[PDB]
Amino acid sequence: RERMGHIELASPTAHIWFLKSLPSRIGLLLDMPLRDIERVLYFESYVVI
Amino acid sequence: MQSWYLLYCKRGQLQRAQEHLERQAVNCLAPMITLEKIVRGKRTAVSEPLFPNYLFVEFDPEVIHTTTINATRGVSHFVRFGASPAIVPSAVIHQLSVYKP
Amino acid sequence: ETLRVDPTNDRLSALVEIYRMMRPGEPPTREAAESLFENLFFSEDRYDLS
Amino acid sequence: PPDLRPLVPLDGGRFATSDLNDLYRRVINRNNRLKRLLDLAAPDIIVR
DNA sequence: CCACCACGCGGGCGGTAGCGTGCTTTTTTCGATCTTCC
DNA sequence: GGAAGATCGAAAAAAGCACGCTACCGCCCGCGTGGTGG
RNA sequence: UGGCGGUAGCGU
Repeated sequence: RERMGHIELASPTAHIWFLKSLPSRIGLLLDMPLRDIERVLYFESYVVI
Repeated sequence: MQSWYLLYCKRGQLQRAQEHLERQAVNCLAPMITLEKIVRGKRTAVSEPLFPNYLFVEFDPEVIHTTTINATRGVSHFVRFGASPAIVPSAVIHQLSVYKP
Repeated sequence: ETLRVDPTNDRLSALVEIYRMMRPGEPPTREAAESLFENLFFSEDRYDLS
Repeated sequence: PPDLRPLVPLDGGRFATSDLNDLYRRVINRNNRLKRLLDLAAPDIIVR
């Protein structure tokens, strides 16, 4: 009842709780609108690093 | 004018979807891999579609619409990035055609 | 006033706008837009006032 | 933990799968498919 | 050699499209003015 | 005289909708693939 | 003897 498992994701995935819950923590931290974050997250537009 | 699109097909319906697309007079592409299989103890190679549930369809949206392709009785959906369906460059098509892994 | 506000000034533009509103995310073609408009209200199979 | 998402017997030879089990199965299947396609050198569009 | 009793993997469903459809309050965003200046 | 802050209303998205209790119904994954008996 | 969804009912 207490031992938990873990799954090693092939690629990193963003946390939905820290993304869609307004205000977006990731978007507020990165000084970019939520629309751009959603676009880059779901493979819609490249973002420069 | 004619362009390529990526299509996600239903499970176990790749051949039916391919035949339905061929009936619509569009170009269809799917990688084929020969892999040694058993099938009740006879030793040959079966054809398995590389990148399963993926089809590459060359057609013209003006000639026949996108939703018509989306509803060919066996096509699960379009591989769309954004509002509009994604466009695969011809270089990827050439790579897939020449590649025989 | 509604005519002034409306940007469309032709049947083709109106059909394209209607198709875009009805089915967003698809290439707006004249044949598809006219088929959708004629099948939405004036087709017995899809529209039927009892 | 499994007991947090138990499979209660249905006294008919079947089990009642919870929603969490279904979601975990979907995630595991997607991850395995992604790993297999990455190992196969899939094109960029398919990987994305 | 053919009918029928298991079986273990993907995903909206089904269809050569379209399906939704009688609440109110709070928070966020966005186009459009605007306006106010340096 | 154009650009940046204001703002302003209009639209879009998220969340809540009393407490206990009783009875009934329905359900608790499909389909191409495979082995076995008539 | 475990859950949900729907329906109906009781006390406010």
